[PDB]
Amino acid sequence: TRDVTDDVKSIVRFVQEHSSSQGMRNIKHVGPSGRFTMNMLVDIFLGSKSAKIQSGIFGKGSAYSRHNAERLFKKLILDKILDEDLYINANDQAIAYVMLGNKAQTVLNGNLKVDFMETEN
Repeated sequence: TRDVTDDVKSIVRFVQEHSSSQGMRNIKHVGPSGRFTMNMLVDIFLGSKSAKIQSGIFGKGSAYSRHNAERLFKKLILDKILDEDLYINANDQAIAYVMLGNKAQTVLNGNLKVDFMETEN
């Protein structure tokens, strides 16, 4: 039903912004520790107040039910727009964190439109 292209474009723009300090000579890289879990991305999006970041896309998710906002990211991974790798921390825990998939650049070029099915329950 509902077309979510502009939202995904911004989610993608956003995820990539928090990957480096783009600009100054040393384009130094973030993560794995500074990368987001899907859940932290949901929280941020749904302008939660446990959100790690509270700028960029913080407001944007306010018309989505948590359940849906979830399903949207699940989709964005599936669709290879966003992807997720594992990180192992010092206490030997495996944490799945998000990053762009080979499809992210596509959506940023108007070339893919993203549509979403709003689910109840």
